[PDB]
Amino acid sequence: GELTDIQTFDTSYKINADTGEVTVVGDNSATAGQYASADGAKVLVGSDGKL
Amino acid sequence: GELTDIQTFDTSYKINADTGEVTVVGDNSATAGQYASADGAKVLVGSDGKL
Amino acid sequence: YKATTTFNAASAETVLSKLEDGNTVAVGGGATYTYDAAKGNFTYTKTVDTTVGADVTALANKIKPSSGTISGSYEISTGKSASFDVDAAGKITIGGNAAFLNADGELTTNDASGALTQATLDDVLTSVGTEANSSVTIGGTKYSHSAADELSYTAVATTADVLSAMGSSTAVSTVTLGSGITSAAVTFAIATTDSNNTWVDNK
Amino acid sequence: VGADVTALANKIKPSSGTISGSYEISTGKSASFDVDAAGKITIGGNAAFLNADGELTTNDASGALTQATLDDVLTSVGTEANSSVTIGGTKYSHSAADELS
Repeated sequence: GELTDIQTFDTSYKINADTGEVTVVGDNSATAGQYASADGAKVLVGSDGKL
Repeated sequence: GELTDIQTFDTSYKINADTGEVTVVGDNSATAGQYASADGAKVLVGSDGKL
Repeated sequence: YKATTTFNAASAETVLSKLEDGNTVAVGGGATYTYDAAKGNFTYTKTVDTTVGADVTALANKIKPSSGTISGSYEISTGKSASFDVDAAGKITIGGNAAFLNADGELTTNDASGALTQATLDDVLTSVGTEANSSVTIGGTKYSHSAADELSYTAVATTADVLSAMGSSTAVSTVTLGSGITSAAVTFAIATTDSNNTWVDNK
Repeated sequence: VGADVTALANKIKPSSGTISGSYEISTGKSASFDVDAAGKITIGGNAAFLNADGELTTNDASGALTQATLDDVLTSVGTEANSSVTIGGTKYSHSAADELS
């Protein structure tokens, strides 16, 4: 009952299955700060292993 | 009248003349394992049963 | 007068009434699952599909979602008598340590490094009886994903857990009473004194 | 010593020749163990067999060639086929300067 053609964004229903999120590895901080649009969201590893 | 190729177990007719299961006895422990498809289930002597 | 009465019968609901030997279901060219009515329950064996040559990742990616979340107290029984108590947050770790994996071909959990260590869960799943171990399993969190066979990359392996689910004969009747192309079969009498009974797949 | 590693093992043994716990077996590179010894190496709730002849990593998973012995570990650890490894715990650290070819 799943669909491959149409996916869902984190907050919405987008056909684009891949987002290409941009993260920056904060040098001397070892924290993958967000870069794309959140601009320093300080990404953490989720419970399923994704960023 | 004896069926050469057909025998009976304790319950019903079977084509097996002898079950012939193999039991392994632990050395450092008195318990005896099963050297068969059970493969490690501890063997016990039942109430008036053989094993 | 010559009346020819038909006798079309022996559907699933009546054959299961007289059943003590094994039961099986199978659809088209797909995998076949067998059952056995014991003590009012069927000992169904959930055998994960094999369908693999050298692409071992298929079985790992099929068995991972069965426990695809961060858990703990996993039981890793590889080799012969491993019996670990392992935590997994996406990475295989034993309590207070890292719990690497090494010894390719033998594939033991090498929590002491041996210059070729990986220390990750998916490598463990490919490692534990899925490639180069026999009669091994992953326990913990109430399951035992035993390995019926190992993948020499020519002979095909399979991870299996005997869930003992599907046991109720009422559920067995319902599922075999309506499927796709699943033409099942039951041997339901003395091994000397029986035969096999299939049915129409869809009813 | 030539091939008689047992001399070195039995010289190390009296320095810790008693049943104790919380031993630190750091073999290979990053073992960092917390194990117990009562005449036989084991970690809490397991057996901690020895594996990988020539590499000599202590692991509870059997590989059909396991021994799980403190003497076997001591002969193995940095004394037969390991370098820059140590037997810690109990406020000592027997680092291995050289291995036995």
